[PDB]
Amino acid sequence: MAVQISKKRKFVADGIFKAELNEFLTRELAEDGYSGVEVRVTPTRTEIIILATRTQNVLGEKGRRIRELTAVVQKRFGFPEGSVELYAEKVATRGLCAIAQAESLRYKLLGGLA
Amino acid sequence: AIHRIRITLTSRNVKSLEKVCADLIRGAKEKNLKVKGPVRMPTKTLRITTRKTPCGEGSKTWDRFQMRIHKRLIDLHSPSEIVKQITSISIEPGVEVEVTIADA
Amino acid sequence: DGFDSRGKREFDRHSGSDRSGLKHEDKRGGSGSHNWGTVKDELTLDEWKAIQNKD
Amino acid sequence: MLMPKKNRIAIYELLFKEGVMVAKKDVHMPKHPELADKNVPNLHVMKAMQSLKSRGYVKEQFAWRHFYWYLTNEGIQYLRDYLHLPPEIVPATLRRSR
Amino acid sequence: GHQQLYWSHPRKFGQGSRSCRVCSNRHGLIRKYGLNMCRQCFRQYAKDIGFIKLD
Amino acid sequence: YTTPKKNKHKRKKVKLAVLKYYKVDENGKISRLRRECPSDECGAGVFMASHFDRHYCGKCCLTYCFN
RNA sequence: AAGGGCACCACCAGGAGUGGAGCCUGCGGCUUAAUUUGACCAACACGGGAAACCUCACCCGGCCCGGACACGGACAGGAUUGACAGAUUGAUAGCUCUUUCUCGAUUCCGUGGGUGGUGGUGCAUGGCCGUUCUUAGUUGGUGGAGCGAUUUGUCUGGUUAAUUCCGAUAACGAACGAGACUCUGGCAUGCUAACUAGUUACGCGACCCCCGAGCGGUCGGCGUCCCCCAACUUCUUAGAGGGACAAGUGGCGUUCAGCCACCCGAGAUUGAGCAAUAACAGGUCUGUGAUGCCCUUAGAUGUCCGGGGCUGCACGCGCGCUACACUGACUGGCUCAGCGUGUGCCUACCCUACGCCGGCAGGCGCGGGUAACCCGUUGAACCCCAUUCGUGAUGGGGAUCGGGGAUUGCAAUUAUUCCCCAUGAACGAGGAAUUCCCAGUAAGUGCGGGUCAUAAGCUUGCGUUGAUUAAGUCCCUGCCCUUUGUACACACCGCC
Ligand SMILES: [Mg+2]
Repeated sequence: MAVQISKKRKFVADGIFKAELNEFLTRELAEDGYSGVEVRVTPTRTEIIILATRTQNVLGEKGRRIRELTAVVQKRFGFPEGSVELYAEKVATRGLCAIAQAESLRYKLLGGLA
Repeated sequence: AIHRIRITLTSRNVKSLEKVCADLIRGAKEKNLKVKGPVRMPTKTLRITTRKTPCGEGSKTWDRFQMRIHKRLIDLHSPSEIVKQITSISIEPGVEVEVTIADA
Repeated sequence: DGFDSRGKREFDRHSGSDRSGLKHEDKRGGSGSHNWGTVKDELTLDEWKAIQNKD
Repeated sequence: MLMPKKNRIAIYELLFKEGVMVAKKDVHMPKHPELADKNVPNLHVMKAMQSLKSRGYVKEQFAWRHFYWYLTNEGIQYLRDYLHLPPEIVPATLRRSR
Repeated sequence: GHQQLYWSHPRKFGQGSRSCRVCSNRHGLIRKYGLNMCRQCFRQYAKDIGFIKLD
Repeated sequence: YTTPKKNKHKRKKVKLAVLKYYKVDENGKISRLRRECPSDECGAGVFMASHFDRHYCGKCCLTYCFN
């Protein structure tokens, strides 16, 4: 209807949100081996899962970093207060994750290993 | 009460869309609600043709990106109420629901 | 004089840099830290305000 | 920077109310989306956050077209003694219900 | 200069009004389906968005 | 380069001393030798200019010319 | 250098053309204040590059700091910020000049230090893309040959679209690429279904009927999920399953791999996507908050604003559009599509029905549609059927140019686009040369998307009508493999 946007634009915009959120999380949590983001969207709330190598690092002291990120992703995307939840999940078999191994390789080469 | 609900399912991947429709019909049939057959709306193909090169030099090759949107309609028409009978929707990521009353 | 009128060079293989050429020559056989490897290498404010304006 | 004190205090109190700060990279945007009641401009908020980052009280991240300033522990006490607060008032990132 | 001429240009349309939602570039804009993304940034992010090459 | 115009001169303020443009008399009687700006946001504090032919509010930019 | 193999970016046999003419557009050149710039099979309607402003990077000018932070000064007896009037300026830029107000530690000055840049270098780089090459090529393990580097495997031959297979065989067993795969098209009167698709049947109508047809004919007329008030999925949609495998027969072949033809069949080769080891100092720093170094950084190469330019014309070239006519042009009538889009975070801008005004371009009200719900049964063009013209640069062509009228935009001049009335240029099938192509193909022919406030002679798709020739070869042009020669190995753009 009039307020609602068409299905085509809605799905394109949802993909846009996925891409931007993934890029921001990549840049922010790159030094913690951020593998990827999986977003479960319900019409009531939005649940997002940061698949990372080090959950103990992506969530800070007492979860400070994860709640800080939750506030950040509220502010950017205009999500209403208390309508989005950020979870952090350890990636299974990280050796099989192409992004994680590339990040560890970047860390090694920055350190100065041959 | 007399109530009739139209639920529309919209997604990108047919496997999960078919699963999330089939379990809805299968669940409601056990609860003895008159379910009209899942209507398959024609799929919407968003097609974007873009130059492969990021510069301009080349043999003028194009990429045909395709985004397919699949839409299903399910109608539950019970003589009694429907909201109290159906309170779970059993969603998986990617699929989006939209509740509608038959008045609309 | 190595270029034509437009500015493209008439001998693309003939390297114009004295430091390096077509082939990649490896510094010290790929030794040192920041280098390719070698065989050896391979092997709350709101409530505070609410009480501030209270009095 | 010719930023008035009302704008400065409003931006600082937002930064301390929530330990995050998001703003589009648009110098010509008339008002910040948040606290637009103060009629501060996005240029002012960008430059205030840039000056905060320069002395190191905040860390800056950039998405496609948005900044993501995160308040630091060094900035906590600077905001405390700039706004004349006891060491009890904290951002929600520091404390939620505890 | 001052307020009355710094951004006084009418920019309600044209190339100058629209910009890349990613890299703030004004060339190759894809406005279909409300993408507002660059010709190159779209090739970068198409997989994330959901556009798949089928044919 | 070599612009035909010579470099523009930026304006420098006069670094004017204390205002004191209202005097007292016989042990202190208030007398505003200047004019007052009547605007409500301007308030009773601020003062009008004293140009040779007009009166100008420094904030509200209201003008009152005598002809 | 020799021998093999392959290919409509090679030919043959053809088709349609291009190069001949006009014009659009892109390069070079000339000119210019600037006419920004990249690129020279694999650049030249390419940078999604159809630039009025913006874009903009160039030129002619004028504002602004959006020069963080540190140190030291100056400073509430003012560091400093703006501004009415006049000049001054294009400017209603307090930009400056006279001028007095106003602003209150945010600034200002100096010294260090930033930062930005469509500035340079693609011959410093990443990523991405193009090409060699979509050719058929590439590599382990074990075993054999070797003192080694290595070689065999990976081959005389047949066969294939394909080192695809079969065979020979010091090799055997594999892997990548090819294939397989995914998508798309072709068939299911078989399954699941559908008031956002409908179809039959039936009921009310509306008309031709009356000779009377009467279960007569037409109806995109109204209805029968107006949910109690029919069924069904054939047509439509979209899911799962099927179906095709050289499977059957004859012939050829080592009688192997396979090849040819025919039957039954919807189909006996539907198109794409993906795509190896590598190489190209190929292209992009003007896609980027990708990026090293250099350059500039307050009279800016930052950024903004005004105007101009990107179009500029003795000339050359490339992709194209329209024509040269009667197989036609004009006028009228009849009659048929499929892709696909459609109201916006920012963002200002949607598709349009219906009625009314005007001749047209358009204008004014009144809706519908965030969409199989409305445009829309997309009444498209070509074509078909009738009229006139009549071999005449002619009723072909509509280039050039005059006048007028509308629309978008802040702004239409160097004419944005559109409409109307006028002049009517070359052009009578195009030299040397040269491009593309094998079946729903070429070609004719229109319609969508992208660009877009206005914009298609471009591009990307779709549909309609719909062929001639060929089922071959290495002649030309190339590429690949083997043998061979090598003083090359940064590898012939070599060495000397
Ligand atoms: Mg005329």
